[PDB]
Amino acid sequence: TLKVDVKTPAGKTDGSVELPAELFDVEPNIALMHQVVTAQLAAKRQGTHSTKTRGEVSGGGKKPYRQKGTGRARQGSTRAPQFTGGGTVHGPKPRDYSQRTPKKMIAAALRGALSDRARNDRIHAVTELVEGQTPSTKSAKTFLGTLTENKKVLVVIGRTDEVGAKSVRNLPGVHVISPDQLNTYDVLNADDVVFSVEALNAYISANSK
Amino acid sequence: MKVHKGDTVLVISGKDKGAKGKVLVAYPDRNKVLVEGVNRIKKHTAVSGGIVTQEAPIHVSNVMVVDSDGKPTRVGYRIDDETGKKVRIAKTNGKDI
RNA sequence: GACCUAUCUUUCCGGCUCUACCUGGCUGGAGGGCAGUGAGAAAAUGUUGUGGUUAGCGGAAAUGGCUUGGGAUGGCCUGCCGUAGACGGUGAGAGCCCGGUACGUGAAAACCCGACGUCUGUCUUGAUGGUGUUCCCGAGUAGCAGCGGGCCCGUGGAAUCUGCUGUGAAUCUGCCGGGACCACCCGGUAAGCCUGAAUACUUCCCAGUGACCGAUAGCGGAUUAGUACCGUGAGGGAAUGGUGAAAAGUACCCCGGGAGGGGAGUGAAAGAGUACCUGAAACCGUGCGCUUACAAUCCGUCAGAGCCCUCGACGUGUCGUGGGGUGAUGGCGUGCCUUUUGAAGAAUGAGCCUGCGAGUCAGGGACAUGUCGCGAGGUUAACCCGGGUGGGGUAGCCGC
RNA sequence: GGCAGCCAACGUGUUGGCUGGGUAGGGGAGCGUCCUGCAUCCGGUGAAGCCGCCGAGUGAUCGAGUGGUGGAGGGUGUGG
Ligand SMILES: [Mg+2]
Ligand SMILES: [Mg+2]
Ligand SMILES: [Mg+2]
Ligand SMILES: [Mg+2]
Ligand SMILES: [Mg+2]
Ligand SMILES: [Mg+2]
Ligand SMILES: [Mg+2]
Ligand SMILES: [Mg+2]
Ligand SMILES: [Mg+2]
Ligand SMILES: [Mg+2]
Ligand SMILES: [Mg+2]
Ligand SMILES: [Mg+2]
Ligand SMILES: [Mg+2]
Ligand SMILES: [Mg+2]
Ligand SMILES: [Mg+2]
Ligand SMILES: [Mg+2]
Ligand SMILES: [Mg+2]
Ligand SMILES: [Mg+2]
Ligand SMILES: [Mg+2]
Ligand SMILES: [Mg+2]
Ligand SMILES: [Mg+2]
Ligand SMILES: [Mg+2]
Ligand SMILES: [Mg+2]
Ligand SMILES: [Mg+2]
Ligand SMILES: [Mg+2]
Ligand SMILES: [Mg+2]
Ligand SMILES: [Mg+2]
Ligand SMILES: [Mg+2]
Ligand SMILES: [Mg+2]
Ligand SMILES: [Mg+2]
Ligand SMILES: [Mg+2]
Ligand SMILES: [Mg+2]
Ligand SMILES: [Mg+2]
Ligand SMILES: [Mg+2]
Ligand SMILES: [Mg+2]
Repeated sequence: TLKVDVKTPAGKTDGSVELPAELFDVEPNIALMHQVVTAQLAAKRQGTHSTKTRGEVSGGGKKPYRQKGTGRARQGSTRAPQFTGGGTVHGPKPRDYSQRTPKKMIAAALRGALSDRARNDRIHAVTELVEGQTPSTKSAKTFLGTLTENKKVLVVIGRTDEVGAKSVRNLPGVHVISPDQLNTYDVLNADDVVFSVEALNAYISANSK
Repeated sequence: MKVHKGDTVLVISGKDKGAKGKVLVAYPDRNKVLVEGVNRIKKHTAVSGGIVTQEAPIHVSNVMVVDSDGKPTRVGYRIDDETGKKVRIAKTNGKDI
């Protein structure tokens, strides 16, 4: 168990959250995380690359000239692969790259990534990114600057907190995610993870229950 | 375009940066203006011998409308509710131009 | 279910059914419900919805300093906006210069989706028993037979479904299915009809995306492209993108009939001149160095005289831990590939260069072998919910 | 005198013994090219490409070593 002290945008500490060992003390598994991350990038990849085979290229139905007597190499189609403008052999065709990674591997990879941040004290908890119901990037930038000076930050906010999300959205290195969408790639890409208290509790509850 | 024929503009980019001049003609289709005294070319008129100096068009994003206070200004718009008009305003002073 | 035949309950007003009286009907018009353009009947017609589509408009913040440069959007240093650091453009990497972006805002008209009315239908007596060798319950139909078709099922013991040709029933004790067939049970009620959603697709229109192509690629088609051109015809079917930031596209003079060039200009650059970015190779010239006309050469290799060039130390040239170019002369020496017992082979293929041209991809597929997770268990499929790559989903599957 | 494979002997990678012609073919380990996740660096004070020089590695090859040409992108590390 590691304790994260909840910071407020007014500069106060409101409370603590206790991190379960099961979720934030896991030993990092680099080979497992590598498989999970590459699988995620494979699923991102849209397979939309295509080429025409010798049957799909326009024309080419007729045998150009007689088999024998011309003194030229025999040819069956003007669209054979050796021809300029002919069909492509073993060229790209559209394909799905997604992988069916087991659930337990995906979950363990996320726990490993979050544990690595927790051990290095890179996990922060906050009541709100901004006070009130008016988005302000200036407030959020100042407050995040007090929390972390690193460039890339993963901000985990509940669905409802539109004003917090909008307030941080435009900052260059900041990435915003909901706690139910938390994933290894975005955690390992971030220098620091900043949780809304509601989002951190929601994540702990859905897992440790 | 937000710059019009007859406006006075300050050049903000190019060799003639800082030159004031008057918009002699506007080319909206290609976002260029011809400005008096700026971007002059040494053309070879061929007919009578001809080696004249003439203005060449400059990209409109290289000029800024000069406000009544002498200051180059981004232009925005107010609505005049009486006529439904849409009037150019200088974003520095809020005055019409 | 019809037909009978008890019982208990029920809006109002008619009108009719030869005459009253009971009593059945049938049919109007008032109260009241209950539906509606849909499968369940049809065609209309108002009002209304910051509901939608077909044009748009607004929209924060640097003329900031110094330096480089033709140009700053580069470097260095300050500040500002951000619900806007999407993507473009602008004289070179721009959130703050421009089109925009976030976010807001807007429709006279037409069209589309509603809601609400009119308007149109429809209903208004229902519950409750008994009773019976009574009537009805989709006929050229079912069934059956011959020859076929199709079903996991290729005629098979061949059911079920179905075409053509014959033959041809029962109305509930009926009839048809439960893989020949029979019996018994079970299921169902053929030979009338209609029916939304879950599913398939994209000529065309709108908004986007890419570990897709980038001019022999990508569509055949970035260039008048289904054009030129070929064919009587069906039909076949190409090739051709880049000046520069700006055309400022070279006034004028000189040689020449022009073409082309030389001065002079423009440009940061004409080592950018409409034959134009970069400008490889084959291939074709000019100049310089060495070499070669007594020689028999797979064209090179290892020794190597002489000459030319260059780098060191010394001195006038001469030597070195040298390095290059050429090379008299001596030794050695039978192309490459394919295919063959064996090819320099007088077997096959290649005139030359540049570019292109061949073990790829899909599937919880199969066997094996690495690696990672979990482990007597492992795992989900479809699908559901997330603008994602995440969460859920036990049907299955594989071990036991 | 240099390199390599197998094995031994010990050590926190060196020493020794043996071995290293090769077509079909099997196994192992690498070079160069492009597109990309992430991290870093160079570039109008001149990137790529191209032509050279001077050098480098056991090979594919290399040069964040340098001239010329050129005008806007490129390198490196670790993964896909
Ligand atoms: Mg076609
Ligand atoms: Mg064909
Ligand atoms: Mg054929
Ligand atoms: Mg092609
Ligand atoms: Mg899943
Ligand atoms: Mg700058
Ligand atoms: Mg941009
Ligand atoms: Mg019937
Ligand atoms: Mg059959
Ligand atoms: Mg039967
Ligand atoms: Mg039908
Ligand atoms: Mg090209
Ligand atoms: Mg083409
Ligand atoms: Mg013919
Ligand atoms: Mg013709
Ligand atoms: Mg140049
Ligand atoms: Mg040419
Ligand atoms: Mg050229
Ligand atoms: Mg001689
Ligand atoms: Mg001889
Ligand atoms: Mg001999
Ligand atoms: Mg033979
Ligand atoms: Mg052989
Ligand atoms: Mg031969
Ligand atoms: Mg021969
Ligand atoms: Mg032969
Ligand atoms: Mg030949
Ligand atoms: Mg050894
Ligand atoms: Mg060997
Ligand atoms: Mg040997
Ligand atoms: Mg072999
Ligand atoms: Mg390279
Ligand atoms: Mg320059
Ligand atoms: Mg490149
Ligand atoms: Mg690789």
